Amino acid sequence: FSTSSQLGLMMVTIGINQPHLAFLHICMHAFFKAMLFMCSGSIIHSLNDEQDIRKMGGLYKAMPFTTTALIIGSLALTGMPYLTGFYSKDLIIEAVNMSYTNAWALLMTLIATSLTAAYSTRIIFFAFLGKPRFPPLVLINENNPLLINSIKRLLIGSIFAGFIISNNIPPMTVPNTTMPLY
Amino acid sequence: GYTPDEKLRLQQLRELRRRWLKDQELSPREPVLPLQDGAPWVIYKTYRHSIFAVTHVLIPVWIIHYYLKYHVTAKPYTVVERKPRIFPGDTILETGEVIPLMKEFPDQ
Amino acid sequence: SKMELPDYKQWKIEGTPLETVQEKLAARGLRDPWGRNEAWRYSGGFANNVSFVGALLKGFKWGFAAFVVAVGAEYYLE
Amino acid sequence: AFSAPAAYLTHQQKVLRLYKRALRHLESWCVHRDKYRYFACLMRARFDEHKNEKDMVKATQLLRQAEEEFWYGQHPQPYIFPESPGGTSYERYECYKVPEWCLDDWHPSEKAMYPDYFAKREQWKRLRRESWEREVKQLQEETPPGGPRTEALPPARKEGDLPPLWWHIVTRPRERPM
Amino acid sequence: SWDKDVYPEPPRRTPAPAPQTSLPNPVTYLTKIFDLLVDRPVTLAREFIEQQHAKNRYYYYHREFRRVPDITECEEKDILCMFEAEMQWRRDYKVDQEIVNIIQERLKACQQREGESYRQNCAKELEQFTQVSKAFQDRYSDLGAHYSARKCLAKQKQRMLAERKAAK
Amino acid sequence: GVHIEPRYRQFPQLTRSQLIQAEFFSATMWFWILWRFWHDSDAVLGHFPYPDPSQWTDEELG
Amino acid sequence: KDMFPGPYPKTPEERAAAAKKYNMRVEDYEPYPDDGMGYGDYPKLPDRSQQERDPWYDWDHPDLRLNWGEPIHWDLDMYIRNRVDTSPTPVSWNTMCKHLFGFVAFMLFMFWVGEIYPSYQPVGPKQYPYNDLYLERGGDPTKEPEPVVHYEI
Amino acid sequence: PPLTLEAIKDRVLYVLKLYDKIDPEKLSVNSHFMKDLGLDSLDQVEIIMAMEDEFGFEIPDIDAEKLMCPQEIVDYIADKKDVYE
Amino acid sequence: SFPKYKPSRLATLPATLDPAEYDISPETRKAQAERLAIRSRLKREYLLQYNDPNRLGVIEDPALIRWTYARSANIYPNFRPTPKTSLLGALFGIGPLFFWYYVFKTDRDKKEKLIQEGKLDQTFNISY
Amino acid sequence: MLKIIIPTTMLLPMTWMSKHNMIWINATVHSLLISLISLSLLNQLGENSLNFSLTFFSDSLSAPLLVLTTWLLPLMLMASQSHLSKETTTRKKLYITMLILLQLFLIMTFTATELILFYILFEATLVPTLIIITRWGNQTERLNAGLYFLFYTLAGSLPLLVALVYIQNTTGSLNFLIIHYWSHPLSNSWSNIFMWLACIMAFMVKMPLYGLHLWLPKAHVEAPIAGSMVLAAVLLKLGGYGMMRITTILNPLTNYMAYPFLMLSMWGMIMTSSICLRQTDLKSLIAYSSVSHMALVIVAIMIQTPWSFMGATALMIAHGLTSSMLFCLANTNYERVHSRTMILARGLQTLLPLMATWWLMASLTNLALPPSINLIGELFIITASFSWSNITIILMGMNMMITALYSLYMLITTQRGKYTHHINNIKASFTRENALMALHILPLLLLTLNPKMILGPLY
Amino acid sequence: GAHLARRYLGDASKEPDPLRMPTFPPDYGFPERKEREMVATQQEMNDAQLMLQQRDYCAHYLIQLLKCKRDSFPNFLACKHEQHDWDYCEHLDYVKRMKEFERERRLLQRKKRREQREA
Repeated sequence: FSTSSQLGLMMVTIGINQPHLAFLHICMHAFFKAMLFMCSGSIIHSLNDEQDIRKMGGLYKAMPFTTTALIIGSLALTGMPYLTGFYSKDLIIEAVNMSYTNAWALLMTLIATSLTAAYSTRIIFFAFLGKPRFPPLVLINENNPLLINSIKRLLIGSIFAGFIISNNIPPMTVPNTTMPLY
Repeated sequence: GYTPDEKLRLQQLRELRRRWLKDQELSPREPVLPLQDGAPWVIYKTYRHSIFAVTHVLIPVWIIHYYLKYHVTAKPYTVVERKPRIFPGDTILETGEVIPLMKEFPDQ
Repeated sequence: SKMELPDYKQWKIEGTPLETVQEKLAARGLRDPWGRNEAWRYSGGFANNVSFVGALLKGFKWGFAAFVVAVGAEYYLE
Repeated sequence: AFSAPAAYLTHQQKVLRLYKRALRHLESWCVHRDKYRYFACLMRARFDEHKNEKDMVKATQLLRQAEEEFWYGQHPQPYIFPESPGGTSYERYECYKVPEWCLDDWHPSEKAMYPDYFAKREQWKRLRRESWEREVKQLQEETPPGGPRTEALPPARKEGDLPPLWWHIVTRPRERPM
Repeated sequence: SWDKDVYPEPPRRTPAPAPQTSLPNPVTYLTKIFDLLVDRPVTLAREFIEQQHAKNRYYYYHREFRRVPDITECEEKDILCMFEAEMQWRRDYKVDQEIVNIIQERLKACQQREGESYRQNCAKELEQFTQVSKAFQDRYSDLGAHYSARKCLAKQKQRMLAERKAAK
Repeated sequence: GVHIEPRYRQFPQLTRSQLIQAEFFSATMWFWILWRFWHDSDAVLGHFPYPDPSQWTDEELG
Repeated sequence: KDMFPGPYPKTPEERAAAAKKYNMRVEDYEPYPDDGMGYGDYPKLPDRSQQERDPWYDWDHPDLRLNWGEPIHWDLDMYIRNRVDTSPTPVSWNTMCKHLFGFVAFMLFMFWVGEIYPSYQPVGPKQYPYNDLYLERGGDPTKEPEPVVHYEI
Repeated sequence: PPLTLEAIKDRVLYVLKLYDKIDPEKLSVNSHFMKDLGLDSLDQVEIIMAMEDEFGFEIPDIDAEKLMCPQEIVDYIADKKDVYE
Repeated sequence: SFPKYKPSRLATLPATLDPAEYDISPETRKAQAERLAIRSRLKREYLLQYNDPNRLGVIEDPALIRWTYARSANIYPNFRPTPKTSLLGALFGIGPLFFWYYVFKTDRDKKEKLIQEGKLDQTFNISY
Repeated sequence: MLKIIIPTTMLLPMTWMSKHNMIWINATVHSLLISLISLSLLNQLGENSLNFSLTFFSDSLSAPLLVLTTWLLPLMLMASQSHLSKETTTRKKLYITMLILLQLFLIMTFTATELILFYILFEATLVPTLIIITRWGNQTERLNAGLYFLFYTLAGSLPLLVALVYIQNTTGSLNFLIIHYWSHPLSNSWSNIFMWLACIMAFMVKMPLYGLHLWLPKAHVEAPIAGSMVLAAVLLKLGGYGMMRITTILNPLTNYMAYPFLMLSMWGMIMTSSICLRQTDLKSLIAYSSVSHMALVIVAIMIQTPWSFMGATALMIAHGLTSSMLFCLANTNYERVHSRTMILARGLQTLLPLMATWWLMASLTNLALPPSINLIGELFIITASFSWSNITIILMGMNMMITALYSLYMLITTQRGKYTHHINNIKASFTRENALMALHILPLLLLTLNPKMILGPLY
Repeated sequence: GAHLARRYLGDASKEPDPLRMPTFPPDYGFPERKEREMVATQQEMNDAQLMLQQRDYCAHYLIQLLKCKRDSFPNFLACKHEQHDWDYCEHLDYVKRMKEFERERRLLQRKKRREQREA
């Protein structure tokens, strides 16, 4: 559902007549959303094919690397400054505000960003935080070179790719230089 | 709770099922019918890596460049490249040059 | 390498929220008989977990130290 | 492994099923264990309150009202065990399950690769082929004149007799065949 | 070997390299590596194959069809003259299709080559294709699946009668 | 081959490499955030101004 | 053969024979209404999806949740687990329809309202050089454009 | 996760011993909850739920009601999980 | 008094919320036993053939044969031209054809009118 | 054309005088060689047809169909080997002779230069097909299906014979070249309207048109595998070939008279694709899909535009191959389980893996996954109809969606799910069946690389 | 968003209409206004393949930025000053557009004041 919402945001960017920003958002979403789904796969494998968050808890320390990857991915998805999301989603929102737009569309997009923060908090709180609710036999083992390296590459991409791509790509839209602080 | 017949039947089925499962276990021998490649120590370190590099990238790159030789010359407009951007700078073919007014007020 | 289950006696409701739940139930005259089975979740290394802010601020101490060192490098060098 | 069903569910069995459904849906609503334990003890007290009602009409009305409450209070997305019906992993390995009769069609070269296993399989085939007649006779004898009035099947009465209609249950594909 | 007049290309203006930074340019070294590893072997292979081709050079010729009397000069039910004229008309139909194809290829190459200035700097090619498309549509469009020289003649006659009526 | 033995009701055995790598990457994320914020601040690039003076644009006043 | 479906039963004996043929109780057996639609003798079984049937029971055909010799619903292919599902829902069907359609209608109405009052910034139209890029935007070069002049504020 | 028969028995006895109403000392593989112990029907339901939560597999209600014994639970789990040793 | 569940055709009434599941009579229990008897007999026959070590092939289910026959062959023999059948047949067979004729004919006539009046754009429509 | 015809005729004496062991082998070998000879006809001069003789000519329309028929004969023999094994030598030879006579008649129909000879050969195909269906069918309904097929086709054809004789009397010749070159326009009179109806209706019957398609499901369901293969691949395409040929005579009235058949085909494609969704018999589902695709072809022919004709030719060839392959795939399951009920056999992917891949490829072609020739034909037809009316896209797109749905529903039901427990007769697929499926699939995929071969004369 | 508040909740006539802007002629008020000067030549913009949206009065800074970016590569952090120059020019243009909006607002209020003067 987060992926679907992000696709809707990209379609909004197209509607605002800002296509290249939409492509940039596609590029960054690829990284962080892929990393998030891989982390969910790691949790599922550790907990014997369990995908319900209610039966997952207290995994912050049990799986340090997956927890770090998910924290970084959620921060990027929610637009934490100077991560991959900041270069795409922050510009998308600023352009949406600073343009002729359907009022309800803009209001809905802002509420959608808030709900994105909401569901990232949902996953983190219910799964990694709290006390373990998974079945007794504990098989948590994230110490696989394939898993760690695969998540590592996407973590580095999520952290640094947005800066590199944004700087290198030629400027393709006139920036919204001045705007109200709020 | 179980009827006595149900208990007896289930226990007999348990014995038979466990016997079947143990029978399904493989023996120490799994005869595989028995060297088309005579490379017993193939340098696992690098021979495989260089062979893969050549076969997968080097051969296709050669073939595709040769196909570029074939297709570009054979047919006009097969490959069309966006005209390179020209700023106030020199051009290779004609060695032309220009400057952008520069009357712009410098301070900002 | 056969797995050994821990001693069942070690699990206790004391020192866990299950004890507070039991206190409420006793207040209403009810007793919960499954508290010990659920105790392991609230015991041991699982007992302590970070807050959401704490989870977000993971490595912030070392990251801030690295930021201080790099800023010192940049400012000092020039 | 499923036991044969009965024509009707007794009032006790219906109450037990309601209890299990209510507890599971409460656990779905009460994600954290402590809250679940507290409200589960509450539910057990609720059942105990009318555990001993003498009037069967009153108990039936209570069960009906409790079911209505359950339908209103059911979790929209109740937790389903991963391998249970409706679960994420339900029937995931069905395709990997392969019937035993397929091995008979293996080419002789393929059967050669696993000789001891196929010798044991021949032994099991002999056992089934011998047992079929006695199983049919026993089923005929025990069956009532009108016909079988329940799905339950009798156990082996005498030594040397396998339980009637045992082959498919015993030789059912493994849960995780791979 | 394609004719430049038939397939026009604007003269290439490529800016000269003007580095302003000390850092080595990765593209230059990667391109040199490509030249050495790929381009030189490919060039040698093509040299060998071209030598082999030169060893036995043979020629193929482009057939020339002499013009034959058109349908307008063919009497009614004169199946020989009608057949010759209809075959000529079909050949001309194919040739006009190829002409339209050439102009469209010019159009697409201009769209790609000009870049972000395609709207203004491709106007001449678009005008050429507009003229060619109007001519082709008038001549051959709407004839139908069973297109024939007679039907195209009838369409031309209808157009000419409409033009006379416009003259009034 | 049992690198991490399944523990029945106790915290799973954690190899040191897991913790070290996760800590390093999280600290790298925080360092990058702080470093970029210090070097470049996206807050504003010139306060949104308001042209109050009427003579600046038009002051006919009749 | 008598086992094959036959005409609509009219006499009670025909109804009993049909029930025996379809392996149903006589009371349970109800033919489709005799309206000339071709159903004839076939039983009119309850319109329940195969999903509704108990998963835990050991059905003769597990995937279809069906038993050998059981009367097969006329629309079984429609009611297979892959295809339509009629299982009871947590909320009433009418409430779900009302909520979903109301949400869609309200969303579209609010979009129309937004179109009526479209958000924008307190800025003037963007100004472009050379008569609004008339030549760059494909205008006729020979025909002189109507001059567009932008002055400094 | 071989899940041997002895492991299943040990875990079932673990869950039952952690059950307050059952007194640990008299708990045995053959201790019928209804007769040998004092558990009632709702206690049978609760214990079955505890077992299914411990092993992560759901016991169908028709089968669940008929266990009435720990060894029955162990063997049923073995049958469901195909444990032959 | 929580809001009641309105059953519908695509939302069947839960058995738990079935008003008849709590008013049972002796006859109903007898009927349930008879239904179990039928099922048990059918399952016995099936399992006997299914576990037969000699059987090789499908166990022809008469029910499946009856379903296929009723859904294909028995329809016309048990069809009678009736007011409902005749009217529904007319509507659903010929109705859509005339609707699509109206639509396509009107569109085509408009297009032809525009072409005749020279008021249609086919500047680059050179591939029909 | 005698290079192909004479060897096909010699096939009969070889089959009759061959040893009992060697009938199938000789027939297959020499039929394959004949097919190899037919590939020469694909070389077609763009401007003019290959006028071999007064009697016979070939164009870019007839060539692909001739190649298809010559190819189909060996596949038909391979498929029919299995169920005719018990039959006596004389009956097997008679079956092969019927197939060979059918091939000879179809080739002469496609290459014939005179409409009356085309009519004689096109109607002549009924006799071998009728004999095949009613003598080697396995159901009691084979006779009724044969009666329906024969009488539908004859009731369509005979007014065509009357119209053709009338044309011979008026114009003076029925040779296609002369008719095309002269081809005076028709006038909008009741007599000319009925002449148009007489010319069109026989091919409209041959190409299953909604309301005249009832014979196709019965015949395809009740016929033997070879008969179903010919009916789907070639016999239906005779209607399209004739309609494309015959349309020259009826130039102006076609615009006025097309609307009833155009509407019938356009709505019937949706109706039959929906029918496929709820069919309980695999063969019947395949037949209804054939009906829908032939409705698309009919729309293409009626529109009478070059792109529509190219799409019609491509679709005819692609559908012939795909439908024949689907019928053979269903026949394998029928032989194994001896029933055509879709539900009866399930989860066959686990039991027969490679046949599952054959099914997947056949279904993908059926749903027109690009760059399949099926998609090329359908897309060209769709574009031509869009030019005819932009509103046509709705029905055509809906038909595409329904086709994808029913094709993948067949694939899911037959090849997916848990295996039917009681069925124990499933045995490893023979090399013959896989070879038949591969011979079906590979030419279809290969034809995409060079699609001008199946794009027809207007290309 | 407050200008929208005045435009919609308050009197519409007083507030400028974005599409209609600028209704009042340039000559009104503003006794002398200089033509906006475009440093970049049209041929220069076409040669640089600038996007039509980017072909604005600040195009010269954009051309300089593109050239600096091309020359500096591999280094992609060497054009910060030119980027700031282009951004500042865009900021000035945006401020000018805001001033146009304010001018329209005040002019409309003055027109309403004249209508008030009549009564």
